[PDB]
Amino acid sequence: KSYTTPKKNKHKRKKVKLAVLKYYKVDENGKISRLRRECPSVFMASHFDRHYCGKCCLTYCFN
Amino acid sequence: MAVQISKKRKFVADGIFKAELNEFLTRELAEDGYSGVEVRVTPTRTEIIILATRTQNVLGEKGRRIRELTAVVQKRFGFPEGSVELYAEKVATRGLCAIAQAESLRYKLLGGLAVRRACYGVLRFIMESGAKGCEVVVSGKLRGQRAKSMKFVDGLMIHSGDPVNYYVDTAVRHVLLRQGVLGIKVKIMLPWDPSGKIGPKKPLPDHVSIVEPKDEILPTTPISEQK
Amino acid sequence: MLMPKKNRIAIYELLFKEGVMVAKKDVHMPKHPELADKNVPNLHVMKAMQSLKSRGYVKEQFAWRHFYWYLTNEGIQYLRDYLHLPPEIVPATLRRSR
RNA sequence: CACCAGGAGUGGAGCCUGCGGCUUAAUUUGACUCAACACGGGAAACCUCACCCGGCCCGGACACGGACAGGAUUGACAGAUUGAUAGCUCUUUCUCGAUUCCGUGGGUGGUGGUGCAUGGCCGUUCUUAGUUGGUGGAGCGAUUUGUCUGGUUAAUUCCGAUAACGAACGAGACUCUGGCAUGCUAACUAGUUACGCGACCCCCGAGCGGUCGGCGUCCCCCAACUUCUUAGAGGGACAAGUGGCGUUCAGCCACCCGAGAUUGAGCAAUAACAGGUCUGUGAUGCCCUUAGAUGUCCGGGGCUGCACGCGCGCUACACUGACUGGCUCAGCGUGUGCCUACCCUACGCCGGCAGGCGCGGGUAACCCGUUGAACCCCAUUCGUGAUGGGGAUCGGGGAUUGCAAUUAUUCCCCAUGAACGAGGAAUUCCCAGUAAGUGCGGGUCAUAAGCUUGCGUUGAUUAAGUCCCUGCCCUUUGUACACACCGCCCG
RNA sequence: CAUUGGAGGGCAAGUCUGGUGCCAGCAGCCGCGGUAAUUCCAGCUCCAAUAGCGUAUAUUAAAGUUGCUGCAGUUAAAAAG
Repeated sequence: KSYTTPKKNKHKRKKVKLAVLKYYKVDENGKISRLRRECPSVFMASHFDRHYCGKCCLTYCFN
Repeated sequence: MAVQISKKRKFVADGIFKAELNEFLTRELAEDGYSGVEVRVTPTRTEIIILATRTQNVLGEKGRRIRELTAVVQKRFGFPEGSVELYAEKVATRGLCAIAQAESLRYKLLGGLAVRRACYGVLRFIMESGAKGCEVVVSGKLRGQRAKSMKFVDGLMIHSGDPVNYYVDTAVRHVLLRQGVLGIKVKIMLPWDPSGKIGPKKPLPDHVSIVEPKDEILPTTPISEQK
Repeated sequence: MLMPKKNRIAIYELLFKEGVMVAKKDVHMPKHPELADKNVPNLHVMKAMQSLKSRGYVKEQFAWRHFYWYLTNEGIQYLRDYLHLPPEIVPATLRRSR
């Protein structure tokens, strides 16, 4: 088993969203824009080159 | 089982289930006395008769426990419907069901009351129900660090030969303590001379005798009778 | 995992379908006996049922690769109120002392 | 578990195993005479692993305070990164979501420590016949009788001494196996089948005719039986008779009735050892590991490295060697998905065997298999020549399971051709289908036996006495010994 | 607010708990402490007198262990060779 003194990082990645982070822009009442897209083609966001969402493994590429 | 196998592995499966259910019922339902079980298999049936000193434990409350456990266990091991059943019976001749008295003793000893004055009671109850010899042995430290064990014996207690297992109904058990384990063994002769429920073969492995022998003593001399 | 769930709630319907349950100790074994076509191949019995046993509303035992789970009387109300179903205590029993 | 009357052997040699010895990333622990060493289904590349390098997973409960709406918190191609097509963890992002983590209390588990903490448990005292109370009795107590001259037996089983009597357990009893069964019991799922060479077959032969001989050749089955056949009960065998001895006590040698007692295998004590079992266990008390694990999945290595010692060991040291080819001759048992992955066989088509091919019998007196089993058999050979032997080493390939054989795990060949001449140091075993020779089964498995433990054959030397050597039990009987001669012990 | 000696038997009370680990201490006798300590140091509890308690050393009784009442001499230490 774990005979070793290092098991380098069993810790899960530390997530900065409790503190402020980007979800939606703000504007005058009645028209509001997107900071990272959340419409049904949740964060439908271009991670690097694709659209994808956390758990459901949502499906699209560029919208 | 569900793969329609030879009589060899079929009888083996039967015994596998006898084994896989014995200690299940002993370590499940022993909130009472415990005596035993008896299974058999007939055409389009399979009947299992459970035998313990509380009919109500093995018959459930308003049919609940004994219609709850049975179907899950049945379908889990893989069986038809309505074939397997557990039929209750309270041991009539209780008193020399050595497993039963050993389990009552396990009750009374895990509570903390003294082993010698409880084994005297075991002996007293089995001799109440009528016996011919017994040997009850317990092991474990009754103080400290150095090992001890104690042993009670009386009567006739055959040791070698085959008739031990079926003519004394031997029984063994453990107990767990905050200080550690003790081991218990009860060996009791079977009570009934005839072949009653726990009565063994009619003859006794001993000498001959007379019930009504015959002689030829009285004078019988020449005369007749005409019928 | 514990908090995520899509194959964990079946145990309570199992426990009100019958109050005595059988289990096996293997997670390396996708095998699940006793009607395993519900898409929960003997998982999620060891996740939150343990912490209900810790309450003591059912009972458990180890032996012979088979763990035994005994439903108790005081568990019905809460093992229901997790679903808000009607208070039925009748798993299948036709009230036969047999 | 001994001697005597003999042999199969070690020990010496090739080679596989475990025990120490050196080392090693640790070469894993256990055990250390006899009752430590093919032992723990321990025959391990990988789970199987407890070991040596590196990582996933928390299934760390829950309560309390923390963090919890910029939500406490759980996912995942990217560029990285690695031993890796680990979203491990960063670049980053995304949503089960109150069923997390952070401190306390829980240590889940556990192949962490103890068998000398203990249980269930085995070896073992010693395998023998030895272990208790009742009354009564001798003893001021301990104790003792009960349990014992002798005939007498595998027996503490009898008679029998009679301060003992009435009692058991241990032996005899309790079962299996093999053996006298020409009488019993019946199987179209068994065989038979003697009967209807009837139908097929050869004329096979003298004869080449009547018939005698050989078909595991069939009869479809609503013919038939258990001689043989697997075996239920019925039933043998008890020194039973008698030739001898005693006291004709319980019995012993022999022969006629023949199976003459007893073929071997089993079953299983009291006190206990501190011998072994916590690494068969969630059998199990302390304390221990408790998020950088001894829990967990996995990859590579290790449990198999060699200057020695030892045992358990297979193959022999060749002429009764033995080489190829023929045919002379079974029962052990397992035999298709399992408590989750692979069940017992056969036919022809190829390469030589290994090995490729697909059709098919079978949940088993159906079927392999009338296991058309070897070594006994014989033809055959060169010729007392490390010799065609005893036949490794290593070379060159071929397939074969497997995620993967590299330090040959197994199979097969060409071929490599070696150490060996019945072995001095100690010792075992058996005096009867018994040793030994010995092919075959069955446990391990994805791979599978020089091991286990059974089947089975061809079957030997002398032995029928004795405690002289090592060893149980008995009696007398000395003892500073009370862990009992491995003890005290003395200057 | 009143204590002095104990809390193992002998010898009158707890098969007391944390420790400490043959370590200090107790034990006039035995032994107790060699982690599961009834002898140690503390908490409760109980034992013994009580304004007392022992400590220590002379004195006595028990004593027929001075034998006068009224010893023993096989083995125990004992009778001249």
